Amino acid sequence: SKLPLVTPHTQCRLKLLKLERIKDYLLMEEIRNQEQMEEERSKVDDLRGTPMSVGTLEEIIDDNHAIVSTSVGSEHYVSILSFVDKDLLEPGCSVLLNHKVHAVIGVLMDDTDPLVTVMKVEKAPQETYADIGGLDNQIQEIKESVELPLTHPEYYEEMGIKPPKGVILYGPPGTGKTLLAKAVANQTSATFLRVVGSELIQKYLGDGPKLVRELFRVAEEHAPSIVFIDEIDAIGTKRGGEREIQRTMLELLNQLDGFDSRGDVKVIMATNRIETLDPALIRPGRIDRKIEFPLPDEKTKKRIFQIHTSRMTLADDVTLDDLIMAKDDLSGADIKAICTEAGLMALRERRMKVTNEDFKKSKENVLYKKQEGTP
Amino acid sequence: LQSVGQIVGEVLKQLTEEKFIVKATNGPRYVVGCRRQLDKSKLKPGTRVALDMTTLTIMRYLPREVDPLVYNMSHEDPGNVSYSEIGGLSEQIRELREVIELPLTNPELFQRVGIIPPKGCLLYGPPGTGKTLLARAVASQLDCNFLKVVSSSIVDKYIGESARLIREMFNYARDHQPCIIFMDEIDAIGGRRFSEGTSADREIQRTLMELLNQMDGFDTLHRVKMIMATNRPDTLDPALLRP
Amino acid sequence: LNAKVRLLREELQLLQEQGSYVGEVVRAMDKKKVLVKVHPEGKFVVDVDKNIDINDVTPNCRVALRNDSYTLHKILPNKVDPLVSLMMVEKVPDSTYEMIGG
Amino acid sequence: GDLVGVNKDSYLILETLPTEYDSRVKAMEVDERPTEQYSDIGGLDKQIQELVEAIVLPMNHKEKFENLGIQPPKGVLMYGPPGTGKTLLARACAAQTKATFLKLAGPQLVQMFIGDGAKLVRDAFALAKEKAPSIIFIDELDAIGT
Amino acid sequence: LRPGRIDRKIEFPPPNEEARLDILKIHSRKMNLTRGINLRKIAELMPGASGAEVKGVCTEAGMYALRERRVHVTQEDFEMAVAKVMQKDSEKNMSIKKLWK
Amino acid sequence: EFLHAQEEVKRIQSIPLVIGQFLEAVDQNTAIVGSTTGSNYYVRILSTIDRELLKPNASVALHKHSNALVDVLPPLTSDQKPDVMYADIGGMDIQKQEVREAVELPLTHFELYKQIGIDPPRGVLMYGPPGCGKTMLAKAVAHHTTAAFIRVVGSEFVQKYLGEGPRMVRDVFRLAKENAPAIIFIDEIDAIATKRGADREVQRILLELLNQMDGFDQNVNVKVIMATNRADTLDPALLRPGRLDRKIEFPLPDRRQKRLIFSTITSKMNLSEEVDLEDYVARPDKISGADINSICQESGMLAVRENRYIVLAKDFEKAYKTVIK
Amino acid sequence: DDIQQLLKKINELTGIKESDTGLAPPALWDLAADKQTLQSEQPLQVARCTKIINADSEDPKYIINVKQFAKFVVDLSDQVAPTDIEEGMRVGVDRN
Ligand SMILES: Nc1ncnc2c1ncn2[C@@H]1O[C@H](COP(=O)(O)OP(=O)(O)OP(=O)(O)O)[C@@H](O)[C@H]1O
Ligand SMILES: Nc1ncnc2c1ncn2[C@@H]1O[C@H](COP(=O)(O)OP(=O)(O)OP(=O)(O)O)[C@@H](O)[C@H]1O
Ligand SMILES: Nc1ncnc2c1ncn2[C@@H]1O[C@H](COP(=O)(O)OP(=O)(O)O)[C@@H](O)[C@H]1O
Ligand SMILES: Nc1ncnc2c1ncn2[C@@H]1O[C@H](COP(=O)(O)OP(=O)(O)O)[C@@H](O)[C@H]1O
Ligand SMILES: [Mg+2]
Ligand SMILES: [Mg+2]
Repeated sequence: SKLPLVTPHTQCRLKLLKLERIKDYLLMEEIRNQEQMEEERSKVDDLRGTPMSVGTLEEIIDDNHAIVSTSVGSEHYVSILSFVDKDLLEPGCSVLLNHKVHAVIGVLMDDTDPLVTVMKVEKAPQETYADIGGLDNQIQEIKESVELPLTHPEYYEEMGIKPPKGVILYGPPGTGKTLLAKAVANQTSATFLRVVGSELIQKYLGDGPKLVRELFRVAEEHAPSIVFIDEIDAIGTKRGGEREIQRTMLELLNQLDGFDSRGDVKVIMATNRIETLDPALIRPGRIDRKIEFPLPDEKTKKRIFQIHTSRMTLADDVTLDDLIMAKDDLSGADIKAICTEAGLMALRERRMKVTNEDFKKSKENVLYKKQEGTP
Repeated sequence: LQSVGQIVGEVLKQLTEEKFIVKATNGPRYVVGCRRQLDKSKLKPGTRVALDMTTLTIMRYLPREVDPLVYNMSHEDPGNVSYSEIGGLSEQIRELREVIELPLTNPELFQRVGIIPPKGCLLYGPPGTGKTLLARAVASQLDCNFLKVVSSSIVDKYIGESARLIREMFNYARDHQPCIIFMDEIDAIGGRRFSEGTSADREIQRTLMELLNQMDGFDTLHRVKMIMATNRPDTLDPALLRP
Repeated sequence: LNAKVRLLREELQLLQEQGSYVGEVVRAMDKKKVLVKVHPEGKFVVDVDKNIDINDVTPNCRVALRNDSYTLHKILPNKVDPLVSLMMVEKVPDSTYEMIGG
Repeated sequence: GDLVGVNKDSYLILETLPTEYDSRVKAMEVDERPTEQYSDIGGLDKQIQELVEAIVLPMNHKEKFENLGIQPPKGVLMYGPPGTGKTLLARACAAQTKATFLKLAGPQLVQMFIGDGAKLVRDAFALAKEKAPSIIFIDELDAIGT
Repeated sequence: LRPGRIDRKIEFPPPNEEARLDILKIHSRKMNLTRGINLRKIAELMPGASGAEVKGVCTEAGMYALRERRVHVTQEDFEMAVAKVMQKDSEKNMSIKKLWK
Repeated sequence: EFLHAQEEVKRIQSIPLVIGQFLEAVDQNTAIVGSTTGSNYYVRILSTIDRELLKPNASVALHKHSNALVDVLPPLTSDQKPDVMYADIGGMDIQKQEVREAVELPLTHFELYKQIGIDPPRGVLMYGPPGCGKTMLAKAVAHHTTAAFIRVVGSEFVQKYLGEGPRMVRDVFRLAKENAPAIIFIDEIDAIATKRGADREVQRILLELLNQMDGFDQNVNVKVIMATNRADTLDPALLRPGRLDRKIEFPLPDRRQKRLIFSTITSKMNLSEEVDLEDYVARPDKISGADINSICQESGMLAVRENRYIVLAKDFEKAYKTVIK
Repeated sequence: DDIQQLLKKINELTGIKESDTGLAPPALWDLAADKQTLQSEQPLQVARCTKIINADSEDPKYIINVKQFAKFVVDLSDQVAPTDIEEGMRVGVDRN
């Protein structure tokens, strides 16, 4: 759970009003009053006499009998009591046992699989459409294939379409490709799964494709979910590494479609080098949509500072339009440095408020970081 | 029938003439006391003793260690193979008896020569030239303790069990001097040490270094003359092939 | 003298109680039931005794049980946790700014 | 190294037991005894006669060899492009011999454990010994024959 | 050196004359001294030497105390405790001129 | 009555106790112990035990049934001497002097490093490709040193028992700690120190090894000798110069270094008067110290081959060519 | 900062959120039959059969392997026929 967000970040008594309202509600919530003013528990908890043990179950022989193994490794054919959720018990789960006769006495909160625990990324609440500057064509297109199918399948249900199963995002680095997809996760309710293509390339023979199975398995139990494959080009381009990468690629194409069903999860991929990946990725039957991310133009850039300069204290001499004219020289990620370097720059000026000169001494340092060649 | 078995374990350091320390084999370490009659001198650090399962008191020291694997690898029967049954290897056959037979039969000879005897020497050649046959002949004719090794079977899955097996077979050879160890297909574990690998590489190189410490030095094997053969001497680690 | 002998008698009486294991928690499941991890064996869901306020049991608290019915006993000092912590992790480095000059 | 059954509390030995080898090795032996006759193999009379006189004659006669004094051949390798019928000849040889037949493929012996495959090989040979007149069939030997 | 990754270019120059002297003084607390060890004059004998090497000259002065098996830490000691340190910071560098040229 | 109570208190710590390792204490009357059975227990401690004897690696005896901790257990190479002296070493005098300063100097000249001041290294490692006399020099030190040498190999540390192998490391370092001047030799550190379930357990023994090395600062005179041929492996954590500063590389013997090795070994031999050792010290073949022995041993066998006593010149090159390539 | 610390207060005073997994809905379960099968039924143990002895063919004896636990020579309960058991067979056994 989380609190709502105050509307204006600017220092003002409106924010004071909002924060004191949330304070008032939190004070009404402040438990003390209620803390001041049987058969179900008594019987079954007697049946599960303490202490309890946790065991791994992989069998269901009857609707009241199964094989259960404990941590030491021994296996036991034990009976299931009535109060155990039958649907909850599935092979590989952890099950509570009676300490005397090892009878199955309930399912447990599954808490394991650390790698996918990292993989179910946070809700990405820090990213929002309000934080994206003027990617209008991308938004509507990504709304067509990702957000809308996960929000109102009614159009697809009525009209008879099968909604697109995959989208690939291409553009120069820093254009905001990852930020958009993360914002979609925030915009929708679907859980977010992010993975960078370089990571799934694994040393051992078969784990690489196994992780691909491991991911799309993870997406399925979450039901509405997003799988974000960042910088896909590492595993998709052209052609003992050679064979495994091909094997890994084919695993995607089998989980991006292939046999069986795919449920509801949508797949979003990102890369900088669309002109390099395998035609199978460009395959307009395998991947239905390819979204373009151009370098920000004049109007898009102005929004970017408006997004990024919203938080510092500014002077009246700042001329954002002048910093825009030159070209689409720098992406938004570069412009984040433009704000960040300036914020540091104005800080070095011993002033807590930034001026236009700080942005000029912000723009140049960003530029020298570029390379040299063809003189 | 009315009798009962006794737990087995290896006496560690000695505290008082009535307090001892035994690791009960693969069990814990138990402070225990000698019963009444055992000659305390015999209860050396490391000797093998049996304990009452009730009071844990030591009641008999035993012949040193265990492992019928070594028993099988000793009582392997190669059959009667005279050196004449091998043909066309007179130089090599004569050579082997100079490093396998003369030192243990007549050690006093090299005292006057001064040169200490070599302990191990390796047979290498293409398949089908009689290496294993020569080893069988040596085992059949010579009158001494002979160990026959398949380098594969001395490699077990249990963690750190293969190095232990090498240690116990060397201990058996030392306790049963003079002894001959024959390790056929030594390249099975003698392969060059990988810089990285699975548990396979880890434990195989571990066993290799165990065997190395066993034969290399600090222990200066007394009558532990050793023979190995391989079809692929190249893959052998240079540590072994060291003279 | 009587205090000494009474103390010895209490010590003897206490010596009969068993070792009560050692356990560690990753979740306070219920206000009575507290899941624990013992060493070795496996995971267990255990009720707390009358003492020890349930708010005090935190993840990785390194608690002690009782010997039978497992049962929770007390909290104990925290672990040392020396995993890695040699080549990667350093707790309190010994270098300060005054040990550098030039 | 023998196997005995002892008292579960006093550990006194009261049994003598068959060794047992492994689940894989017990699954390795042939009990169905397939029924392909040499007539169903066609065009290989040279090869069928070769394998038969190599294997079955020591099984049946064993007196021709001792009369001549030769050691009978002990290893027969069948090779050729797939579809030539090597597996069929092995099946027929199992069909007609009446001897203890052990069939297995190369991948059945690899395993992941450190010594496991060596144990299977050794224990299968031990079972072939304990059954006395026995034949072992390796199919796709190149799996471990690499 | 890109946005969001790194923000500056701290440089480590070779220690200066007085700077190398301070390095010596850092490890000089433990070491004893004669009736007049002038570290200033010792400092200037290694132009362009790195920092750990200035520790090294103190380090190589270490087993020179074992060269006499008693409290040495002498002014002369560092003069040859310089000598064996610099060559490791050297040798092929002489050829390197005749090599790269 | 008080005498009777003390008699019973003696009775409770009788012979059949079980050994464990004392972890940190909890209160005046209780403590945490790790049993040799593998598990750990929350245990009340007998008052008669001197608490100052209790240390977080102490070997402590537990009650067989109640696991009650009542005892402190008083925690090598005596007759198994390597039987070799420095003179019979193949003239690695540069290595001899360095190791002399490395290990022998800290014992016989321990008090020097306060007036001397500078702190020498705390443990050594050697690369010494096979046949470079590492074990002799290690053996030579053992026969010569007044310390209490204890020999280990990396292979002994890895056991079948889970959680017992790493514990064995402590006994190595505990025993040396008790024998204040002792020296530890862990040749074949190849095995355990490989670069980082069953995989974890082996590295746990290395992890326990790494902790014990760090505890040997000043006021602990023990020094650790680690030998390994490959040595391009081994985790950099153990390679850390902060704890294994001094290292000794043994190269293949060169002229002079070669000539000492023939002269040393042949000194025990007989040889004829016309023996030309100078040709072999001049031959370009890069024979290591082990080969020199083999080159010399084979001369005796060739002499004993023909029933002859003295080795003549013809013997050596027959042997010389027979070994090497 | 007061908002933050007061939220931490509320979370503490509310108590630990019950990580109780839960059971089936109450209307379906318990019954005296649960306690009945708990007190009556045998906690059988899983094992792997091996190499039926069949020395006398009357009580043929069976060697089983309680995997991770032990190996044993056992008989059958009188309910199960010997013809119902083959080699290996993954057979479960009683605990006593
Ligand atoms: N010189 C020889 N004299 C007599 N028989 C020989 C000779 N060389 C080979 N043989 C015959 O060939 C076989 C010798 O091979 P053996 O089993 O001894 O091992 P190998 O081929 O040298 O190698 P390995 O067993 O290590 O693969 C025997 O059957 C033996 O009869
Ligand atoms: N000479 C033959 N006579 C009769 N059938 C044959 C013959 N050769 C091949 N076959 C047919 O081949 C089929 C299966 O091929 P088989 O496995 O025996 O051959 P193969 O070349 O040894 O193949 P593989 O090595 O892949 O097992 C059988 O069903 C059989 O009918
Ligand atoms: N159009 C945009 N609107 C808002 N932020 C942007 C935009 N373009 C770039 N950014 C900034 O760049 C970052 C996103 O970088 P992105 O292009 O997603 O990385 P990648 O190139 O690895 O996909 C965000 O932190 C954001 O602040
Ligand atoms: N200088 C030498 N003089 C005589 N023998 C040597 C010499 N150097 C090596 N050796 C031979 O090698 C052994 C010395 O140990 P070494 O084999 O070098 O250990 P490792 O090879 O395990 O590092 C001795 O047994 C000896 O036979
Ligand atoms: Mg052979
Ligand atoms: Mg086939």
